Amino acid sequence: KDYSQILKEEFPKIDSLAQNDCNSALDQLLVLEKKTRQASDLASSKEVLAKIVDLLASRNKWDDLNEQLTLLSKKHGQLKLSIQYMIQKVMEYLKSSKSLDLNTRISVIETIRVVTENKIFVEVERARVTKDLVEIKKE
Amino acid sequence: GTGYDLSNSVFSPDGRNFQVEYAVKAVENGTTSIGIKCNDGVVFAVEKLITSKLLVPQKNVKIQVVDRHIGCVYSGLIPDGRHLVNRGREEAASFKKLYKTPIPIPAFADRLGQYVQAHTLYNSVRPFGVSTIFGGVDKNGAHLYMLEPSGSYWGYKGAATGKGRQSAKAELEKLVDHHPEGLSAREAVKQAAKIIYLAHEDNKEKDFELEISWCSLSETNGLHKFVKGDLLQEAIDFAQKEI
Amino acid sequence: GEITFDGIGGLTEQIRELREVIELPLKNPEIFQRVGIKPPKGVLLYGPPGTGKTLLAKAVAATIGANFIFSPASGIVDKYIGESARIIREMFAYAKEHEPCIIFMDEVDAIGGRRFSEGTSADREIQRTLMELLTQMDGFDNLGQTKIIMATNRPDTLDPALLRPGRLDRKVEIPLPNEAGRLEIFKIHTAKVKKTGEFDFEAAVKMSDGFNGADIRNCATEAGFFAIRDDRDHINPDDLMKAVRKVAEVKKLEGTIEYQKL
Amino acid sequence: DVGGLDMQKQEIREAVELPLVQADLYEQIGIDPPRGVLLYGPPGTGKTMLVKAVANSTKAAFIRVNGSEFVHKYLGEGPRMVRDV
Amino acid sequence: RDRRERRLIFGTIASKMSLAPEADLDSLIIRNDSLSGAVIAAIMQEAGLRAVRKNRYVILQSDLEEAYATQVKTDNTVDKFDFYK
Amino acid sequence: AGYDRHITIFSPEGRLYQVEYAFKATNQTNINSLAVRGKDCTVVISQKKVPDKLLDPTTVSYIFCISRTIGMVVNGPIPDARNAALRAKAEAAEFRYKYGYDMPCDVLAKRMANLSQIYTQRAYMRPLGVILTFVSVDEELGPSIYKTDPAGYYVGYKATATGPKQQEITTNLENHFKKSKIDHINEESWEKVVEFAITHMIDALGTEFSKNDLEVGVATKDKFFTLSAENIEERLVAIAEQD
Amino acid sequence: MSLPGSKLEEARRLVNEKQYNEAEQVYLSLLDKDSSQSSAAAGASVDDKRRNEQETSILELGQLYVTMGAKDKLREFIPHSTEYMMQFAKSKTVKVLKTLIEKFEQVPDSLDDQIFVCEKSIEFAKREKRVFLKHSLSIKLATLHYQKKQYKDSLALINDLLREFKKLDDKPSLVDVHLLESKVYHKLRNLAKSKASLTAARTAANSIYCPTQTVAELDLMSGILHCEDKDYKTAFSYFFESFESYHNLTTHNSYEKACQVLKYMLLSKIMLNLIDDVKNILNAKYTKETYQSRGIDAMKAVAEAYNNRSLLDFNTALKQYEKELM
Amino acid sequence: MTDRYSFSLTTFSPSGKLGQIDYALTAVKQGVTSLGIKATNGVVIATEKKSSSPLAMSETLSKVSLLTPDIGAVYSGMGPDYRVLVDKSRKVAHTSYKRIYGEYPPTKLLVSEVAKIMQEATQSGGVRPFGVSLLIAGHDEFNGFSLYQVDPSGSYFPWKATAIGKGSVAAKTFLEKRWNDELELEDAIHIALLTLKESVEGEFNGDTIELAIIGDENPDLLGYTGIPTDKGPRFRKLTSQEINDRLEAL
Amino acid sequence: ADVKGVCTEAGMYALRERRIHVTQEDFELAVGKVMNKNQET
Repeated sequence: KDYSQILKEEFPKIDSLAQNDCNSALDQLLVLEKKTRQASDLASSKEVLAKIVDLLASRNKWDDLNEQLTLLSKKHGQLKLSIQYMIQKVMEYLKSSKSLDLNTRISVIETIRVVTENKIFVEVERARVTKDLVEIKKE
Repeated sequence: GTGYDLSNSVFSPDGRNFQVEYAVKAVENGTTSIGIKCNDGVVFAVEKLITSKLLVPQKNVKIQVVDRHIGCVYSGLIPDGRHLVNRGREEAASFKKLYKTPIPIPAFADRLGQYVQAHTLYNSVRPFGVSTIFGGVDKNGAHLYMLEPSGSYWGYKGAATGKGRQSAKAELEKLVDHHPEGLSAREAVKQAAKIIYLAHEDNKEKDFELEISWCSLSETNGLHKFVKGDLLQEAIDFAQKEI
Repeated sequence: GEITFDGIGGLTEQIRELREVIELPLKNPEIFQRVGIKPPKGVLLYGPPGTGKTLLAKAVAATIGANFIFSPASGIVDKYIGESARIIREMFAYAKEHEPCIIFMDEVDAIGGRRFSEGTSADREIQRTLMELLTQMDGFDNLGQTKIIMATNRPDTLDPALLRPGRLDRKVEIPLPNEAGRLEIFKIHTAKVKKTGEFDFEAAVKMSDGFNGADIRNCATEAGFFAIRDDRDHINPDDLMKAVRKVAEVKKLEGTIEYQKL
Repeated sequence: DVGGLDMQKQEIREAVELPLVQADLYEQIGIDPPRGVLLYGPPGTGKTMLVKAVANSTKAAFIRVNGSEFVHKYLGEGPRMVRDV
Repeated sequence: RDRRERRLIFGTIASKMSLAPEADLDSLIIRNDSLSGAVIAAIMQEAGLRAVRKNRYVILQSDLEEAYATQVKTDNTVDKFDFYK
Repeated sequence: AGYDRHITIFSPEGRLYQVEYAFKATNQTNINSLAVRGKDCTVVISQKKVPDKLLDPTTVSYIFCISRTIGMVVNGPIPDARNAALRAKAEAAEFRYKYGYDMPCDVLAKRMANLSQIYTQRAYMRPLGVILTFVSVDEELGPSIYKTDPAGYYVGYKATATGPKQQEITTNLENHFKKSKIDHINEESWEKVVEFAITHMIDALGTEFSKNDLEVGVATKDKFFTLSAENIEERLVAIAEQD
Repeated sequence: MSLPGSKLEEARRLVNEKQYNEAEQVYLSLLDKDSSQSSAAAGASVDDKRRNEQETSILELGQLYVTMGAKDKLREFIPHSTEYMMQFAKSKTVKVLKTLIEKFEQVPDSLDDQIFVCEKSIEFAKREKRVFLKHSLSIKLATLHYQKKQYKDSLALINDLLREFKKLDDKPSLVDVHLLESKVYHKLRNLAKSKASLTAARTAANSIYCPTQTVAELDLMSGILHCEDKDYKTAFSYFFESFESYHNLTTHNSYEKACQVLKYMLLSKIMLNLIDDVKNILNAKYTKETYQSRGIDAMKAVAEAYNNRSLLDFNTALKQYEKELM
Repeated sequence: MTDRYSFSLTTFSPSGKLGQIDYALTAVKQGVTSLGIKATNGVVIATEKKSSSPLAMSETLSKVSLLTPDIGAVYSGMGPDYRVLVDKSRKVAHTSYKRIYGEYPPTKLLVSEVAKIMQEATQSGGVRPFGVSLLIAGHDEFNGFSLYQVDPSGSYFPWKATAIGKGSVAAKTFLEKRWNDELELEDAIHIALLTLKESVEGEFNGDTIELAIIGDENPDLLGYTGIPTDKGPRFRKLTSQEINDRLEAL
Repeated sequence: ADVKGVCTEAGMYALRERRIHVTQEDFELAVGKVMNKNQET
């Protein structure tokens, strides 16, 4: 169906700065929301929304990505449980990057309101986000 | 306390009016009449139940004409139906005096709409227990209206009333789906008599008489007249052939 | 099993109301302990008749599978000497034995009202019947695994004391479905009905005025007899609108309750 | 755990918990203590909150019997169960 | 009752309940017009049930306002009247 | 004795039964309508419900145009609506003839309220079963909305509502004004206030409307017009694309 | 610009940059400028709507006269503002009159300057027919005579208010009269009039609605009268319910009011010879929070003095904390 | 057609009273609670604005109307019955005085004309009595400040201070000890605020309270200068910001 | 009945102080409670 072409969506966006990552991925966002909304527990593929994490990571600062997480938390995000999967994706590249991005990692935790706002606790990973901040204060 | 149904202006605790509901019941006790709206005009049809052989054929006019292009047909009490036409004739005559050119179809509905409603506001007079179906060719396109005892009306692409109102209105939905783009005025004449015979199953215990009057700009050119000659007999054999 | 979650469709907005007061506390009771809220015991079902309020009782019995007890209003009114007060204590006696139990109530217009005592030709049996239903959900006896589902045709005929919190915590209203909710109902009753391959139910949506979930079933039932006279196995879609127009003239009585209904 | 009833709670504790502890206070002031306490007001709100607090605070004999519980399927059993309480 | 009697209820029930620091109980006390003690108990329970539908845990300020107008009127519209002015 | 509930008189409970029964007759059609005040204008949206295919959607309208600067929206039975519509146009045109200029919105709601009381205080006539809601933009207060009633008491609202779900519409719209602490919508363009009211109307009513399921009136400064089926459908497409 | 917001924000910055005395002349320049509607004030310019911003400007500087030493000059500043408000509408007259007195009495100042200002404000009510304004100032004036420790001027105003408030008006304000009267006889070592005035205050407490600060002061002074007959078990309930009232006020009241309540609660438990209940309050963080001092820790050694039963340990902290505990 | 009811809807009860008026006072005692007080320097009237809907605009509603520039009015009853009565009260005031005597009628002569309309509805058939009670207060150049209480029965009585509404039992008793022989215009305002505040079950502010006072003739509110005869109307209504000024003054 | 109510409530306030006598403090509190019941409803 429409999920087979997800790899061919953006050819140029990998090489260039890709300022259209917000606008171009919007066409793949609002369309898949109407087929799921809050009804089905798991319907749409949650890896499509996680592609935004793989778009701009090392080539762009972490402040622009945190601003997109605020809009996804207020909106549906193609699934009500889509936020459950996005939490494990944000914590994947933090340990694989390091370098000079360790100073910006402190501001990412305080900027994201998902780990700050209480929920039904679908994942243990978001509870360890504040645990990593404790280890930073120890150093 | 009892008495909600004694007077007119008294409102029921459920939000209805008994004098209005009982007036609608008197509509289904009379002779049935239908109508068909076309692109260039409208077509009226009525089935008059013949009591005995003493009735002289075609001497009873069921469809009364107001001004020229405005036809009127009613199903219900005879004096209540003739009073609306006689009142509507004075409204069309008083309009042309000051306003020159004749009143259109959608504007004429406001004359009877406020007149019938004035009877339900006062207990001195009673509403009309007859359903009047009026229409014709106005200045722009055409319109058709059916006056209810409550005074409520809208634009009707088709109209059904009387004893056979249940089976006649069901056939009007088939005519709309048959010709969704448009319907000629000559074809609707034969289709009007066909629906009457399909609704005659309830009235089949007595004798019937077919009376059809149509108005459009294709032939009469803004004139509302009855059907005479071989045109009336042609619609009878065409409608009875499918039976 | 007969009626399922697919046949109750169109109520989806009101279906999640029961899942929170039934499916949620039974599957994971610890959620209410984390926030600190008390699990709701009684649930009130009111609205116009024919909207599927009874079907909500049959749909849960064919899915959850827990032991349920149907308690009609007129089944416990048997009177010898103080009999109706004893029968009520018999139904709640099985709550402590079998923990996953939910006792229903079927269309109570009588013993749910207030009706204090002046004259009334020795109503003490029904008067004490009201006192028993207000006992088990009040006194120090603690259950928490027993839910009370009470259905009625109108809240005004129920005791205002019973409507107070502490007995019925959440009142789930089942009004008439909207224009988007009616269309799903036509496909439920016509799913097992043989007809032509070309079908449009959007016509009966506008034709439906003030109809309920039950009256839509009568439209498909009456349409079946229209094809019998013409010797047709498949129902003509044009004959479907004939029955809908016929049902519209069947009511003639009330059909609208607004200001005095919660 | 229940606030706002301190106005009506003080009157009950003096007419229930107080005479059960010291019965000589009423004999000195010359006031006959009421043999019980009723409750009024709109149903379905209170009357179960203050009684439950007294049973937990007093930690003594407490008898809870429904009003219609005294009715028994047998004629003479009804009045016999009333005196037994 | 008035705001003086109800302020000892909301604050007492919310002790065991899980609320948020941004939510203020005094905001609803002004909005409370002549209520009873049982209706308040239904407000705190309905506010917790809405957090499950919204996938929340603590009770926010929006959960108390959205669950207010639903449980405040127990009869018809407003005090079984419409408007008198 | 038992006639206290029939004609309007002081009741032993100090109320008026016929006035209370009149509110139950306004919802007979069961149509929800809401109106929000834009910055430079005011927009109103009402449900368009056509029960039968024989009714022409273009002819069926629940929104009447009193004057170029004054719109009117009525929730209730059409016969009592058209009776008050033809009467309101007579009193509105009388002001321009007698007083020389155009009547504002607050005065027209004031004169019809005192006229609706004549239908009440007088025992030989009955009150109107409709609620007249006038939408107009004056030259002083600008955008304003005044809602009448069969009791004859007119009062201004920020966002007016009606229908059986009015309690759900008023509560849903209340959270917008209390959070933003604004008395009117800050959108300058009249197209933005149309799409803004549709979003809160769908979520409150829980229904996805179609092109023929709504009638959207638009009252601008010194101009009033009603959007057709093509303009209403165009706004619904832009909402699904943007949101 | 001529906007009022630009004048206030620019003056607030000058306080932190250099001093508030330089910004005081800016507010003096608002008397002959910044016109408004209605009528004028001092005759130089028209000030009506802009008086509220000029009143706040005095409120901001009102707490800053302690460092400058203008307390003696503040005596004639308040009554002169009343004559300036007689030109335009009198709706703003009570605002400037009542609000300044609340702030003027809040900052520490000599008792002579506080009484003389309230006496001049009543003079405006003497020339006029003012009733509630004169009665509202009489309660605040008699309160100032209470801190003077003079029963002649204190009882002179109270006896005049009893023959008025009882037979005329001010039902809720009558509670403050019995509360203040009970305090006067409390310093005179008279338990007959002090307990009688407290009973009359509790009679009108449930009859007329009272705010939080009024009810909190009733139970606070009530438990003090229960120290003569001992029975500290029932007297502790007065200070326990009082502490919940002052703690909920937070910044709305003074911190010294709630800090003293902790001193009476700890003293009532020591009289009951309960060591564990004293340590449970001190160990609880929510009972202290931002309230701490040497007088609070002074009673901690007193509880430990009776726990170990040592007089030398009590006399050691007795003279050292005498400046606080005693 | 016309009207077929010529008979009086108000009949004498066997107990010696009228059933329509006996039930008319019930509708007055249940509803908005207003009040009023008269002083030596003016008359102070006040009323509370109830909120039927949270989106209702209080500025579009005038609870205190204007009969003559020197005379105000306040009503505790139903809205519609007040407007038609006042609209007919201004007509009989201009026709019988402005078009005859040329000046405005005083307080004593105006209350007789206003009560004349209500007393005719209690007798003539086809109509029902008015279920509202109006307080007519004003000032003239001879009799001075006077306040009259118009009952639904058609009879009027002078009152120094009175209150009508749900709290009419408690408020009227309080005004007995709150009134004396010497009062100012501003002093009577605080009396009206202390009495009305206890009757407010909703939000307490200047938008929900309509406070109108009759002071000295104001040349600024007149609209023209140069004529010493007319110094401006004595009737004045405090705005939302002006009412909030004296609310914190208590 | 109001006079007997003051006499009945006279001993109620004496139980709070745990004393066997009734002084002027109880009569002042008893009258204030009875006068509020008559003015209520």
